[PDB]
Amino acid sequence: RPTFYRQELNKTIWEVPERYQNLSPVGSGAYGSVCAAFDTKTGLRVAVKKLSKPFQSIIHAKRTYRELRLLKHMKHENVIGLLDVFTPARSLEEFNDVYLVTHLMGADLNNIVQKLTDDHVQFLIYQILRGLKYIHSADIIHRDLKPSNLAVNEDCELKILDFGLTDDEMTGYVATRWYRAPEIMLNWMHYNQTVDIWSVGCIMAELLTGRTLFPGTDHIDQLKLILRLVGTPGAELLKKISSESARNYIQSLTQMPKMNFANVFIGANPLAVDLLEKMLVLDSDKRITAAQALAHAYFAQYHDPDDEPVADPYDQSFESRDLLIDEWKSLTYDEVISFVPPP
Ligand SMILES: Fc1ccccc1Oc1ccc2c(-c3ccccc3Cl)[nH]nc2c1
Repeated sequence: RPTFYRQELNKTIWEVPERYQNLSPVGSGAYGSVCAAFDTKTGLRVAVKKLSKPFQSIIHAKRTYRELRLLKHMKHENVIGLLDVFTPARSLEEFNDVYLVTHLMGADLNNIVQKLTDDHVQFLIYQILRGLKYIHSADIIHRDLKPSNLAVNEDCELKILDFGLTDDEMTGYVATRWYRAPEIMLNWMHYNQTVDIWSVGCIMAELLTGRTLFPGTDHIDQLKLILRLVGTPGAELLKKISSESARNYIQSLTQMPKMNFANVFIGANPLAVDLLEKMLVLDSDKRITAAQALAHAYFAQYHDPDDEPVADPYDQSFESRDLLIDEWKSLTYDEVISFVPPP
């Protein structure tokens, strides 16, 4: 057990091992209770997240467990993983705080991008897909990929944040919804991991043009923006919309053909255009996968199939489990105590 020291920061008492020095709040509120710090043990600038009231309810205790499990599994250059996890508690009895440690990045993709060069788009999208291939290989879905949870350092090296984890914040003219695949935005069906490929398409388009692809003013306005670009669904896809209510609304819409992406993305690399066409497909069954996308000619200067690793299997059976607060807490505690730092 290291020696811990106390400090008041984000209106709360942070108790961290001595190795972590110069703690300073970052993005006040945006990422939660997060401090930047210097890790004297590794020489890395780190981000430390203190979990807010982790075992307050069953739902909170389970998502604390969920976040720790997810962060513990991810070991990839392009995915946020866990450098360290600690609690000041000496036993399960006094266990009530969880601190997570990962790399400190420079900024997010939002406050860095306006229309980029094709070479920068290539590199940035390649890294997203490299990390996504890894995530998807573990049968994990990100679900909420957007520029604000893609973090970049000064070398343009990229890591994905917030993978696998309210109605009001999805309402209106909001970036929280602009990158969502239509089938998840309107709950058409049980969705696959290519909801994340849709998001990549939206992100890639924005890097290339400097403009939000589908900046809808609400769910419906956004759907119309989407269907204008990609066309209205045919009979084949309509069958796959198990939501009879959602299916019925779609059929009320005036049919529209898919637009010419070369006339939408004027001046862009024809290989970029082709890839966008394969990512931004209405039917999720027919979207390109991350592994397929990495082999696309657009990424010829970066692609290396021996340097695009996959993940170990990820047991998420706990998701189907109904446990008590103290049971989720004990499982969380086991995971903290059993943590082994990377080499
Ligand atoms: F603090 C964290 C610990 C473990 C997992 C995730 C955590 O959340 C963040 C939140 C923001 C982070 C940043 C960051 C730092 C400055 C500007 C933007 C960003 Cl995304 N670098 N690393 C981060 C990690």
